[PDB]
Amino acid sequence: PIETVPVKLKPGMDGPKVKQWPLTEEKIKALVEICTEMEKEGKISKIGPENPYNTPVFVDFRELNKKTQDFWEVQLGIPHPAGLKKKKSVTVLDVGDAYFSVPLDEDFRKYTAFTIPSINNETPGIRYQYNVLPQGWKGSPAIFQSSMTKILEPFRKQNPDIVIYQYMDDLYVGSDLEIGQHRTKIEELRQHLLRWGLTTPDKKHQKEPPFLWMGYELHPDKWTVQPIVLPEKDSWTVNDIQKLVGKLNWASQIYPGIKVRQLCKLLRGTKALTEVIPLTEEAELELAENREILKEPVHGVYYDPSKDLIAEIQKQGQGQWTYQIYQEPFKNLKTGKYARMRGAHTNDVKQLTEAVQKITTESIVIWGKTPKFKLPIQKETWETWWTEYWQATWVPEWEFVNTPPLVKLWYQLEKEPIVGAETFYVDGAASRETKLGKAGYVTNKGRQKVVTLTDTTNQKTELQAIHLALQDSGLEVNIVTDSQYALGIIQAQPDQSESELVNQIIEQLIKKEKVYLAWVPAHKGIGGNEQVDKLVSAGI
Amino acid sequence: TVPVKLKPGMDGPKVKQWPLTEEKIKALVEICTEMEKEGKISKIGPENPYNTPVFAIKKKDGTKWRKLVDFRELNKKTQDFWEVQLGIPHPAGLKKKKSVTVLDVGDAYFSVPLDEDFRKYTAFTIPSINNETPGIRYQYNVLPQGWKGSPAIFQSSMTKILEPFRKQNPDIVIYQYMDDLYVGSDLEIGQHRTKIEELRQHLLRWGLTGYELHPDKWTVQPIVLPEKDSWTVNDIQKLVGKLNWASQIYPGIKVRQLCKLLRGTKALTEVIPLTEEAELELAENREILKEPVHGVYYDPSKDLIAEIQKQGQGQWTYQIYQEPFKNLKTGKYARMRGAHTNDVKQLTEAVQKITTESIVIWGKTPKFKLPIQKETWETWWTEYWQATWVPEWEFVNTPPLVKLWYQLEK
RNA sequence: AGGCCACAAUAACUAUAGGCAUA
DNA sequence: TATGCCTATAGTTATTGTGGCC
Ligand SMILES: O=C1Nc2ccc(Cl)cc2[C@@](C#CC2CC2)(C(F)(F)F)O1
Ligand SMILES: [Ca+2]
Ligand SMILES: [Ca+2]
Repeated sequence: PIETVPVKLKPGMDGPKVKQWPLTEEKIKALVEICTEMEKEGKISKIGPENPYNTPVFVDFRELNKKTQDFWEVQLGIPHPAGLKKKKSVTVLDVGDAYFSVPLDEDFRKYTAFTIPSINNETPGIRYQYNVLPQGWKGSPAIFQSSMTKILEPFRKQNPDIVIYQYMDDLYVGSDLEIGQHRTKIEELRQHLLRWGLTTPDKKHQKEPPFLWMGYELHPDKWTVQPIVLPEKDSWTVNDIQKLVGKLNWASQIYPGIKVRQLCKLLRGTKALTEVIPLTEEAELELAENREILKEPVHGVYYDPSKDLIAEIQKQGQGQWTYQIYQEPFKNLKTGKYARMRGAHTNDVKQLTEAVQKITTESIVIWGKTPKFKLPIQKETWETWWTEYWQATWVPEWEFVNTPPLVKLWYQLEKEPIVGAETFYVDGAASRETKLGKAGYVTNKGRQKVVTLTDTTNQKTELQAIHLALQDSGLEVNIVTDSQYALGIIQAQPDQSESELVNQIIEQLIKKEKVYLAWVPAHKGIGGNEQVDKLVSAGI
Repeated sequence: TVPVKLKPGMDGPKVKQWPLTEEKIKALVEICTEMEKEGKISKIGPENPYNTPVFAIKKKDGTKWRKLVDFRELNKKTQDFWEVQLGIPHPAGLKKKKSVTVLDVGDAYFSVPLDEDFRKYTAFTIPSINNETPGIRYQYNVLPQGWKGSPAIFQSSMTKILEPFRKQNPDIVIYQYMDDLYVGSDLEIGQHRTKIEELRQHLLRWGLTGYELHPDKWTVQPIVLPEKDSWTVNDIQKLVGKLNWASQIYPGIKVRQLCKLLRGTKALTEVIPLTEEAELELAENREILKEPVHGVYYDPSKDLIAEIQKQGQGQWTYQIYQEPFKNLKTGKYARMRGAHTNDVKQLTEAVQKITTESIVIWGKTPKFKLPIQKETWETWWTEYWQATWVPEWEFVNTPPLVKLWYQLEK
């Protein structure tokens, strides 16, 4: 009475009518012996010229799976060992007769038909069809889990003190009871599964507490990954770097200090499978220190619902952040490596907030509650940025912690114009033909300077003009520009390699005492702005 | 019972479930178990590929958790049923009233059975913490809250029960949208509360079960320009930049005489006296901002758009339009007074208030343009959300010029 | 006669909204 | 109206890799 699940096909196609491959005879003699045993057990049944559908046997259901209907996800996101609870005794159960115990929908059974190769030149042959769930089928793990969940329900209600997790065929059972009480309850679970015809290993055949699951070596009190050993010195190829990044990203969940950006910069190149990309001194520098991190063995800690979650942020470099989540000090649950400056530039404060937002969402999936943050930023700086910024955000609980690399807001522009300060009207113009541009400034005192540039755009020339306006000016400066682009960048705090010019302007503004910056509409006949525009667009 | 079919070509809703907190999931399990025993929803297997997002909200009167299902995706695929086949009529006299009271009648749809073949499209999944359990699956057996077809089917039974109320009060206007009921009246403060209860007591006859609006008080506040005694170059330059951008909204605005005040290079502090032409241009520009602009009309064939800007210090401004620079309704939602308010809460309170105003005047939910990140909004919006509707939103960038213009609005 | 799940990197298609420049 | 050059918001399909599985 294992309750069959009704399964249909996709709207506009019948089952696979694919023919068999040439006979071998070396494999046929073995296949008959296996199929007869499956027929005797009741897994498959004989059919004649009735069934038009056919499936090739190596059984490859590649054509049928495309024709079979879509099933809802079995398990999309995999459980993280940090989200699991600490248990006294743990037991795993490898289920035999998994897909064999659960029967298939009778009407669908005709689509799973397969024909055995002949003995001597296309002789009639023997035909079979699956009465139960077949291996390598789309709906096989979906129905099996759905059937298993209904079986475990009465046991879960009777035993809420114990925790049972189901994965594919294997079952993970854990409790806080003594080793004597725990061992007895597993046998009671086995007898319940044996009712439906599910074979499970006995006490002596059961695996010991070091479980290997999804690459993780699990323990009742702690968890660790399998030792990561990588090929070393000699000049490696392009995909060997991709294999190295894959191992470092895999280690980033437990090892806190991992830097992978320089290897990602080498993979920014395209094409050849054997390019043999050499290393830069800065690339091997972060690679050599990552070897030191992977030397000493580390372990993760399980989640406790009583204690609060605490996350800490550190700025390790240019567009790189590292976080470690812990309930107890020095006892880390999970680490990360967030460095997602998406090829852009951004800043320091917003980029930190983008880091916080990723962990907040991560904690909802894993633990189910929001963690308390300890950020390397003062409340004075946080309030100043988010009041002047257009984008809204909210971090409910966060505290201040002084770390060696503090997040620092460099400069702030004046809200009102400065008295006695020299006024600088500024403008830049360029043409995309030949790529020539001019940048200049005109003051109220009379002084002016115009320069010419090579390989430049309108965005670069306007940015060069303000650089000249800060180069020749005093301490208190009033700068007027007609660009929304040039105003928008300086009003933000670009903490990146936004190319040469931007880093020079930021460095200039730190040296100055007070700077006021204003915007005017272009080509409107405004005094000051009109005089500069005629000079920069003289030959353009 | 009534047969329901999808729009030809399109399949059912297949949307990913957004992760929920440990407290919210346990609250949803308690509600879903109650509804399963009542015969509202039933468990279904993995053979159903269709999915609908589910969120947990909180109420004020009930004080307990409420189940919210996001049918936004499915409603786009079943739009021919509740708009063309069974459309709800909308009057143009609801927007003019003294007092409007809103009531929730969402429990009324929990009795009328749903079509057998259409039951599979209302499937939703309850997520698990760290994916320990496979995830609990359910589908609606009756008319669900948040689905546009529910008021369309009940419409034939809704008009017959409101007939004794409509015949009693001919001058009083009533309108139904989704799970909320809108009643407008020109009666007094003490009269309004009693007449609503008369309809509320009538609901109990059929068996089913500080919030008061003033649509006449939604008068559009005009944009006022700074009244200054002495003008400087910097004061003109900020004004010209804002007015030149506003020329595409209000065509009557000109900056020609104000620009002639700036002759040659001048300091920002330099005091410029206003001439006969400059004063007369600025004064007429103030008159254009006070009087409503021509060429602004509602179009039923086009979708409505709503854009909100953050001004800071607990101030938010908004615009309702169908085409850019042509606003049908403007204003500013400052803050819900004092207590506990953040950037998300003030925005959440604004969106709900703008949506409610959109239903009274037009009867359609606008496309929301929000100055917030997608990941930030989708996590915290459920905390302060109360209404059953779900407006279609997008996340965009806020220009500096549009932010500085609408803060001059009174 | 490799596919599926999680994460990451590279590439490509970007789409929408606003803006500047030239035509 | 087109293309090149800027900002912001949001995605999609392919490859490769790491950890796993059928
Ligand atoms: O809540 C947890 N605690 C736990 C702790 C250690 C181990 Cl090794 C296993 C668990 C467990 C889980 C497991 C599935 C991930 C494999 C257990 F399956 F129930 F065992 O449940
Ligand atoms: Ca454009
Ligand atoms: Ca792969």
